[PDB]
Amino acid sequence: QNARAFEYLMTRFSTPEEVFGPLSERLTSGYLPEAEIVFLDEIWKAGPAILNTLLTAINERQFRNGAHVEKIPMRLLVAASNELPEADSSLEALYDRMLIRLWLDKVQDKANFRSMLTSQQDENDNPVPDALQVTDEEYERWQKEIGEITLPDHVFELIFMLRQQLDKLPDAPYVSDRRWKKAIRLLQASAFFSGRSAVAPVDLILLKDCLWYDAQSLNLIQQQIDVLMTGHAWQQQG
Amino acid sequence: HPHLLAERISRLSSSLEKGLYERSHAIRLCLLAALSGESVFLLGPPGIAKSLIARRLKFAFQNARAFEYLMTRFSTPEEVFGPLSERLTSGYLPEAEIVFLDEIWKAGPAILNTLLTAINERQFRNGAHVEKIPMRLLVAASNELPEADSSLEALYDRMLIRLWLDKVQDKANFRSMLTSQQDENDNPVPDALQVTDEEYERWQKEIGEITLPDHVFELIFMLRQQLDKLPDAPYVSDRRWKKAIRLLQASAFFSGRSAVAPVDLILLKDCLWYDAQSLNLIQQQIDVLMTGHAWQQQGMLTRLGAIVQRHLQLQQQQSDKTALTVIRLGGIFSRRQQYQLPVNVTASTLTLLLQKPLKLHDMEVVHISFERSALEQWLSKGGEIRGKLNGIGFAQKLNLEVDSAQHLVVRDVSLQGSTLALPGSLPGEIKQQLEELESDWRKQHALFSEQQKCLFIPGDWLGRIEASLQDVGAQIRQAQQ
Ligand SMILES: Nc1ncnc2c1ncn2[C@@H]1O[C@H](COP(=O)(O)OP(=O)(O)O)[C@@H](O)[C@H]1O
Repeated sequence: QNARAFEYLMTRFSTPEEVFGPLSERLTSGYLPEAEIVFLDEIWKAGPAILNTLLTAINERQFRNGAHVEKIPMRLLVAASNELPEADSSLEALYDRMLIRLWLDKVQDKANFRSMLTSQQDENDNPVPDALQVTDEEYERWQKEIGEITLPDHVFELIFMLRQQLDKLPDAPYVSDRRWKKAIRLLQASAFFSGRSAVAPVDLILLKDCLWYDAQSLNLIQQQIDVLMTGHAWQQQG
Repeated sequence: HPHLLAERISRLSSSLEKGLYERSHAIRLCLLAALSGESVFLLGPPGIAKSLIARRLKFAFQNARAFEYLMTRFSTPEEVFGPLSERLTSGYLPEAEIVFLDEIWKAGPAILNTLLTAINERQFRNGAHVEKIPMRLLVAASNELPEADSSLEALYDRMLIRLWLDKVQDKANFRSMLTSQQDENDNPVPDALQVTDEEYERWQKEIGEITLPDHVFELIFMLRQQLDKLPDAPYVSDRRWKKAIRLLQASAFFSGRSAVAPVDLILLKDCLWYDAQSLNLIQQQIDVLMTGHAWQQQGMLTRLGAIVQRHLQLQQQQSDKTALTVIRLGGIFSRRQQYQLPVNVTASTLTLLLQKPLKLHDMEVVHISFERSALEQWLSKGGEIRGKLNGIGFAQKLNLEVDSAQHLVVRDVSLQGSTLALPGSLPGEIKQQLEELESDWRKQHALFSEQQKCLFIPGDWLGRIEASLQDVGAQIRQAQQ
């Protein structure tokens, strides 16, 4: 009911004044410090000062607005690109902090391409009804009830086992401790909006887009989880 | 008054630990360096809680500011110390207290040049006049190591504490860590445990007033000469030895002490090494020093040997009263058997006395000491005996055989006879000198049983110190039996 958009393209010669609003103390009228859902395309080529300001707006939800600081009501942070960053660069600090790594691709099915090729639905209207939109009061209350989800003993036996399996495989990517803590908030939120009070074992499917980092480790993460979900989840291989 | 200071620090570090498991060695080391004006370095993979410790120690004070910046390959000094108009340093580093600099091994050339003047002088140039920086804690984290021939080594050699963090390994400490409800942006430190600005300026002057005992200097100078003789040991500059004293004097200040304690030398395990190769060498030399010359472990070993030498000297003169005799079992059996003293020696290493001394291994000997759990091997399997001499050295090969009268005749290079015997089952001269050395062990043990409550000491080091003190005490109680 109170969301704003911000579609910006990061270039090799971009300046922080053209992103967070130019100063006069900074004219942040509809940009990022007061926005909710911002879009950043081609993030792997911005300036050095642009990436440094984005790290403080994630762990603290604040911004250095000259003298006094202020909070940022950022609810969703999305970023898209095409290529991959270097192996020894400063751009890996933001990639290791992002949770979900969606892997989109072009369409392949023929039945779903007929209506998609000739679609009359507008992409700038409001297809969401006014009765299905949440208010600002319900958002602040839901941020606290997610952490109250209990962790069953059977769920912990699969998280610790998957961590030890990737450590023994040399070709498996390294997963930091921050990724394991942030992934629980995603699984607990999935069972919260599904009519459950505890962490469901089926929620481990979403971990296929939170462990890999390149195209080489994409076929390894989706393979170990497929065996885990069809082996030790509901005691398949057991 | 000094005794109540150690209790206030123990309650301050307890609230800082809430939220970060298996990180007690990293928070306690940053708290002591912040109250003494020292730096700290962290190394490890990105994602092992390296930036939160810089934002957590600021809540333990009353006027602290945070500064989390990431140094890049194209970073400029104007974006770190504030742009100029004379420089707008509103909330950056010249007026901050605890700053955080991640990936410091890739900044610009002018960035590192300004960080060197803000450490030795605590100042920063600003066009014309200069000003002081109220910096209290300097932390820097990264991932890899710099080059061997580069300009980045000027800052690494100046940092004192080199923390070695790593990912979690324990399973019990990972359950509550995986699902933690503690916020990382609140104020878990109470208002009563936060020091003021007046108490900080007063503590910085009382650290230098800590006296240096004469026994403590014997351990620092010995460690410096030991690392110089080892080619694989890392080089330690003279600046590191001077800056390490401020860390040890600050540990005893917040622990209820007025002098430098020998137990404070444990913190030197993270202030000498520089890479992963020298990490296992520094922790090995200190472990031997703390269990050898700290509380006079080996110092009493060279003194107890002189008492045993004087005691065995008066016992070998009257060894003609009772000698050694091995049985000659036969009846219905082949070769006879050979053994040693029974319950008369209740130890794994028994001693033997000889009458006529000989020259074995181009040296004189007054008593032959064998192993109780190893002498039966040669006496049953046969071959060549392996025993030490004078209670020292390795198991040398001697020329021992069986005599017609069952006597351990130790032969040499001249085919000379030497019948071994046993000491008698305590003179007044030996007992008087033994009580003087035994009383010294109780004085050294009483010091460890009073200062072990230091919060800035890891728990795994107390197991090796207690095992080293009981080993010396178990040997001094053998001669008095
Ligand atoms: N070993 C750990 N134990 C507990 N919490 C951790 C650990 N590692 C990371 N975290 C949590 O992850 C969050 C972000 O950590 P971060 O600053 O990214 O670490 P780093 O600076 O090492 O990358 C912190 O709030 C911290 O609570």
